[PDB]
Amino acid sequence: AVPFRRTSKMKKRLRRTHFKLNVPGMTECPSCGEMKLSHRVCKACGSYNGKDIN
Amino acid sequence: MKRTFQPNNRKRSKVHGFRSRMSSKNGRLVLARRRRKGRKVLSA
Amino acid sequence: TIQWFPGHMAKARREVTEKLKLIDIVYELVDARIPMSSRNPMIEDILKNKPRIMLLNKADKADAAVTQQWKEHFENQGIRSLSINSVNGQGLNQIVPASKEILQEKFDRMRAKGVKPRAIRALIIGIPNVGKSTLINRLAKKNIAKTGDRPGITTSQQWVKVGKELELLDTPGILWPKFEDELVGLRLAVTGAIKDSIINLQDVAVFGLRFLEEHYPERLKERYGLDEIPEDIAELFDAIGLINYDKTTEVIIRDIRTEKFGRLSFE
Amino acid sequence: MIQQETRLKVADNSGAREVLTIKVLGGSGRKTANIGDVIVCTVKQATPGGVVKKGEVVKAVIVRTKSGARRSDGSYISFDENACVIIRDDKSPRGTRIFGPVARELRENNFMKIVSLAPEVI
Amino acid sequence: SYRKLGRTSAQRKAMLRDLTTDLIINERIETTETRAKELRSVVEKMITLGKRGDLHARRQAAAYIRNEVANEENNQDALQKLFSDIATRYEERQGGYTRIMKLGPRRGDGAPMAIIELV
RNA sequence: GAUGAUCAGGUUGAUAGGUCUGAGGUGGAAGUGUGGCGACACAUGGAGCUGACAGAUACUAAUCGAUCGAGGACUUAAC
RNA sequence: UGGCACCCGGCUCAUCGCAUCCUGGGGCUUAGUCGGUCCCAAGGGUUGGGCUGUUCGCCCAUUAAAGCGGUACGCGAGCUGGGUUCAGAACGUCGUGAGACAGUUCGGUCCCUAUCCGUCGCGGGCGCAGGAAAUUUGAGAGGAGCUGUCCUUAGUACGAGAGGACCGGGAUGGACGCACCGCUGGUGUACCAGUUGUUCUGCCAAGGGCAUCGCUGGGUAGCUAUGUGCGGACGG
RNA sequence: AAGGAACUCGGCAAAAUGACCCCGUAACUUCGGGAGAAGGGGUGCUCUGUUAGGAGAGAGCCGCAGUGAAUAGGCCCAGGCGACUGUUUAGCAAAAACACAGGUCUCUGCGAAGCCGUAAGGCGAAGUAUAGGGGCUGACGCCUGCGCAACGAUCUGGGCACUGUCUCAACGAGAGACUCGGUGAAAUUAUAGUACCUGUGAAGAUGCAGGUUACCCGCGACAGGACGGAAGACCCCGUGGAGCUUUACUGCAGCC
RNA sequence: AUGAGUAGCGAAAGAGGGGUGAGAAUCCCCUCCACCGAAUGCCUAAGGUUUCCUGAGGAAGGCUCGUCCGCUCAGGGUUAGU
RNA sequence: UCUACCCAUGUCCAGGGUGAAGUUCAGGUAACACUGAAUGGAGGCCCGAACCCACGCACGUUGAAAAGUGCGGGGAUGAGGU
Ligand SMILES: Nc1nc2c(ncn2[C@@H]2O[C@H](COP(=O)(O)OP(=O)(O)NP(=O)(O)O)[C@@H](O)[C@H]2O)c(=O)[nH]1
Repeated sequence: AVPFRRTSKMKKRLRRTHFKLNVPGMTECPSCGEMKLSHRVCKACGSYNGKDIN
Repeated sequence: MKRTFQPNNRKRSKVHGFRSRMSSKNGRLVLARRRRKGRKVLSA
Repeated sequence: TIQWFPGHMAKARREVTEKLKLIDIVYELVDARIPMSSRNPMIEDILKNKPRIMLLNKADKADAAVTQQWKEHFENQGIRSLSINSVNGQGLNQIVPASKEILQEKFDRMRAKGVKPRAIRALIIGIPNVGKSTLINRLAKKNIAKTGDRPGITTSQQWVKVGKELELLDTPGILWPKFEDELVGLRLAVTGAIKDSIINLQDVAVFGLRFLEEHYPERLKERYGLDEIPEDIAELFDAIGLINYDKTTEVIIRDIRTEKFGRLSFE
Repeated sequence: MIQQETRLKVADNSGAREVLTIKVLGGSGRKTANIGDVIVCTVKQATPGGVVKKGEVVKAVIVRTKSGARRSDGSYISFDENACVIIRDDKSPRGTRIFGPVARELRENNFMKIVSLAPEVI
Repeated sequence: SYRKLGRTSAQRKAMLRDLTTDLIINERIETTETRAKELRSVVEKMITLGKRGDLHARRQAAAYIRNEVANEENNQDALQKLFSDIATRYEERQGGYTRIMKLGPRRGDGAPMAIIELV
């Protein structure tokens, strides 16, 4: 099956309503790290709220 | 499946070569036409 | 029991009725071994106000005396009858004169009416697995019809122009829709004319054995390398050999139709 | 579970040794039968001489089946072959003897004569 | 139910046998999170086998441990290390011996990685 | 349960894994003795092994924190 | 150089009409047993095969019954040349030559990622005069609706007799539907055993890899029917 | 599980036989075959045992199962057609169509007859009527039509084995589908803010009239409509072509 | 431009540890595992004409990534009386 | 340089079956043709790999491919393939 007619700009913009991303989980810097992710390591030194690992 | 072009250097020179063209009159006419147009390569 | 009646048989009746006018003379083929049971009342009811001759094909396989007696019975009944062997022309020469004598009345009426005499139009009709195509091929000497050793070979009626003298119409065999007397059905099945994959072969073999014991005890005695006449069938079956318990029934019916025995008739 | 085109074997001295079912009686669209039911069958193997003949259409009662019957108390029964007894419309044995074991369910279906003639009833 | 890991049974068993003997030598490895969660069930069973210690148990673990050098100087393979100086470490601790430690995804395909180590 | 969704839980706790007892399944483990020339049989022993099923037990993971979310409009009748 | 009328079968899914096949209620014409005929009624139901081109078609065996029709053959971007329907071949009939008829037969290629409206499921917003957590009424809509035997009534109503109702009770089936794995079975590729060939752990004994899970005998949880439980009863 | 062709135009497809030895083999026949016809029996390991010279016989021991896995023929009846082995529409038709061995008719005395070329020059052939061109048939046994022995991916019919073809479906494995990270096209397309029912209309309405329903936006599925999309899947007509046949004409070929 | 962030990414077993690097599932090294083996082995035709070796590179080409390449720059390489 | 036919020169075909002519001994004879035994190895012979075809079904049909793949099938010392 091929499209019967082209789709206007309005319909396309209305279809793309739910096509977006999500703001991630933001937590505290572990062991003065840099703003690590929830239930994960610090970007600086792999720290768990100050519990460094790896 | 075998495609129609199976390259071979000897047959190419024997059929479309310079001396084959120069052997007969029509080949000389072909060479004259290609010279008149100015093609960089002529014969084969 | 025996019910075989496909659709081409039904269409044959309608075609014959729709092309009845052109017919001049009718040949009704009847097997010699069973002259009375081989007649078809269903097709005879349609066929009236038309002269006809009874033909007895496969006359080499039947006893001469009983066939001649049946010929007399047909003759004094009020109908002309003849005995013919299709595979080798025995009585084929004496049918054109008979047709001429029968149709001479209309022929002379037309001649005095002021037209040239024309070809005789004949229609051949009968039950399947009788020589309704071999006879045509012999008569035309051309081998133009298809023949086989099983019923139901041809499927459509066809015109055959034999010279400037005959126009023959062929026809697939026709059977009545429902049998009434089981003995007639048994005899027909024995002689062929039925597909043989619709019927019970054991009953056919039993009928053959009991008829043989009643009529030709000596031929049953000679049989094929065994000499006994007990009460049951299992005595003869296990002559030459797990062996086939009762598939030998086919053997019993295999040879008889090929006349391994001598000539016989069931009447 | 007997159905159309299922070959049973007779267990009586009538002359028929194997039958083939044609239809299962007792319903608009019934397609299966079990122990104690009645079926219509055609005889496929018989002696040339005898009471019954090949090709005859009769009716019979099932007495044995590979899958048996679930009894009330949770007990199950099962045999090793499917067998039937040819009967008349009045529910009497056409033959004279019954061979082999016979299921007890027949007794509750008022098949008293067959049960009586049976050698051993389980 | 067990995870399938998107492979045939034979290859799944091969991966499990490879990883469970790579962990015993190294004592901490880095894999994907869904592949390290399916691994914690086998290492602890092997550790219990090592803690049993009798000959019948040792020949049971010999069918699930590959032949690798492990320590170099004293020439002890994976099985000898498992039965020698690991069953002695976990002598009074009954239960879990492993720790799963999540971290971020990786550049190539965004799969979430994790580190699994002995306790 | 396609993904969202729904439901059971988040250290005053039995949500999942492991461990210890079971239930089912299979059918007499390795080792060592004895008998036989040998293939093999017997004892130690309803033995050994056991994915998804039960009951106990915080041994390992369910830390942090972040975001959202009211102060009750107007008129007329009975206070 | 006549006469005078007319202008594709099968599969999977269904839905509607009544001009009613069965079941319900009636007059009747018909002892009862029955049967025939004519009204009112569309809720549900309305079969498996053999020969066969299913035809101007035969038969077998059941059932309370095996109704007639409309929807672009109802239905090919859902499936089947299986008829129709092509280029290769035999026989045929007509023809003065270029050809005419199909009269019989054998073989013989179409595809499509769903844009919009439609149907079947599942979510995200906001609204509902304060924010929330539960429990709910019911304007409306959909589902279900079928029948057979046997015992009593008592052979009593009847019928000289032979023969025989019957809808009030009571049991028990057929088909269909909804659930579930305690029983009987099925599968059950990270469960348990037997065994062939070859290769590997230095060798014996113990084991691993590959050969459709190498092949065989069993099989827990889960999912299941052919297994089990229940339903359509009335009543206003 | 139970049944075993009940499906269907049709056993299409799938299932079933298969290896090594030892017994046993029909009708028919062109006497060569048919024929691996059809049907039965045995295979593991140990000892006896340089086993006689690698047995064979004997004794024993295990499992449900002994060519223990992979690879190895399904079989039997009856009719047409063609004798057989072979060749054909590359890319719809592998056949009963073509060829074939044999038979028969006709021309040719050698610069042969036939062909290719305007001619020179060649093939036939360096060959000579037991040898060469051109037609028609198509083995060989019985007649001036009748025989199927052997062969066949041939066309019709039947019977065994065996089974998910089905009564009636149920689980399990793998690659897609689905979610996430990377990269990222196509046919189609007048603008569209694109319901339903009875009517009307070039005659088959999301767009017209009357009425009934319907909060805004998405994801996974189905295929009734948009006379759905792409190469018309065919009835006329071209005082449109090409091809073909002459008691239609007129030219040039050859021969007399 | 729409279809749309949709179909596809062209048969197949990899796992872990080190190293380089601004950046590593894809590059290099090590250890296990796995497939072909009458070839998925080696040697030399037709054919191609710099694709061969070493050092640098991250525009474009590799159906993703790339510190890598049959890609881009520089250099170098083919010895016959048999 | 693809395909049709022809001309001159090379090259390829794992294994296993059946057993013609001829020859020798010899019942038979006076010796045959015919018995058997031994030897012998013919065939547009048989089963079947490499090789060459293309009969059935399924998939693919904006394909891996402008004629392919998978499982079965025919010929396979010759009127052969290259
Ligand atoms: N012995 C013998 N056989 C004969 C005779 N006539 C015919 N046959 C046999 O019959 C067979 C052919 O019969 P046929 O005429 O075709 O029968 P049919 O009536 O035409 N059958 P259908 O009409 O269906 O084609 C052959 O086997 C032929 O040998 C006869 O006179 N004698």
